[PDB]
Amino acid sequence: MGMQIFVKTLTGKTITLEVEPSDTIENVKAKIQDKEGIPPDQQRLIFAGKQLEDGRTLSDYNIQKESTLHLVLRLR
Amino acid sequence: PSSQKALLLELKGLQEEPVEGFRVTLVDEGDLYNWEVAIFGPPNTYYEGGYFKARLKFPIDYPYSPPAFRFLTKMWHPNIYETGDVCISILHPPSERWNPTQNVRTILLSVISLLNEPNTFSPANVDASVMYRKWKESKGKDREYTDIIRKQVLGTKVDAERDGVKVP
Ligand SMILES: COCC(=O)N[C@@H](Cc1ccc(-c2cc(Cl)cc(Cl)c2)cc1)[C@H](O)[C@@H](O)C(=O)O
Repeated sequence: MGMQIFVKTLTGKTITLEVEPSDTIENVKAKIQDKEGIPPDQQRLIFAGKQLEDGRTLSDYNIQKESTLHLVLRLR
Repeated sequence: PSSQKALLLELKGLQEEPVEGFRVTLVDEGDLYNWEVAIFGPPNTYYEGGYFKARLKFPIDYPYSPPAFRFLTKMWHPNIYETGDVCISILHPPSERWNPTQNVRTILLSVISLLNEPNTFSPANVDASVMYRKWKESKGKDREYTDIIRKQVLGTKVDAERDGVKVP
C-alpha cells in the first residue's frame, strides 16, 4: 500500500522505490533492475546487518514505511 | 598528505552516519592509520547478543592501496584466517576489487555480506567451509557449525563486561 522505501547504492545514490508489504525480495530486485539494469542474481539487500532472502517478504522482516535498504553486489 | 585528510573525512562521516552494528574509533586519537571496530551480532541470527572486535590498518598511500582488516576476536568462518585476517576480494589488488574510489563504508558493508553469505568457492579456511556447506546442504539438521558459533558469541560477554560495553 502506497509506501515508498529507499535503497542506497555503494556510490551514495539513493534509489526510491514504490512497494507493498506483500512484495518479495525477489521482486524488489526486479524493481531495481528496472531502474539500474543490475541483474537480480548479483543483487544483495542489507537491513540491520541482515542480507534479505528471496522468497521472504518485506512484512516478514517487518520493514516498515520508508526504511532504507543497502545494496551490495555478488557474482558468486 | 592526502591520506590523513581522506581518513579524517571518512571517520567523521562514519561517526555521523554509522553502519548498523559497527562502531568506529581510533586506537589512539592522533593516529588515523589504525582504527578499532566494535561489531554487534544482529538479533535472530546465531550471532545474537554477541560483541566482536576488529582492527583496521591503513597504508601511507590510502586510498591507492587497500588497508588490512583483522579480527581481534577469534572467529570461525570460511573466509577468516587463523590470525583473524579477512580474505575479501575488495581488499586485494568488479566493485569487488580495490581501486582509489573505494572506501571504508564500502568495506564494512562488504564484510556484512560476507558474514551473511560466505565465499565457499575460494575459502581461506576450508574446514569451516566444509562444515558450513554441510550445515547448509542438511537444511539445519546438522548443528556442528552453529554450536561453535553460539559458544564464541557466549564467550564475548566476558569481553563486553571487561570493556564496560552494554550490548543492545
Ligand atoms: C551459519 O549461520 C550463522 C548465522 O547466524 N547466519 C545467519 C545470517 C547472518 C546474519 C548476520 C550476520 C552478522 C551481521 C553483522 Cl552486522 C555482524 C555479525 Cl557478527 C554477523 C551473520 C550471519 C542466518 O540467518 C542463520 O541465523 C539462519 O537463520 O540460518
